[PDB]
Amino acid sequence: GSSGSSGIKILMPSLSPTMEEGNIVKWLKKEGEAVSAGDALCEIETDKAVVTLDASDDGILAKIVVEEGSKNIRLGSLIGLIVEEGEDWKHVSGPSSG
Repeated sequence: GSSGSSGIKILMPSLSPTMEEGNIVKWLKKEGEAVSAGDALCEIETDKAVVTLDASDDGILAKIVVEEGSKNIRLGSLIGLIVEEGEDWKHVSGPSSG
């Protein structure tokens, strides 16, 4: 089949200076909601302390790969994708765009 897309994959940031993994306590955003750089997305758990995952870019919470409650979230792990505000996060389709 065929299905191309271009979104923003969210990978576990190196919140800590020497962190091997994290733990999403609770998502501060929901799927379909907008996102703004700086704003808190979710709470990342770390040995150091309780840190929060801030948005690096502004977009719509396409989906959430890793939901809250997960523990031991190594780095470079997709926890959710973002979609340019407007884009049919749910599912795009029609004459234009796909």
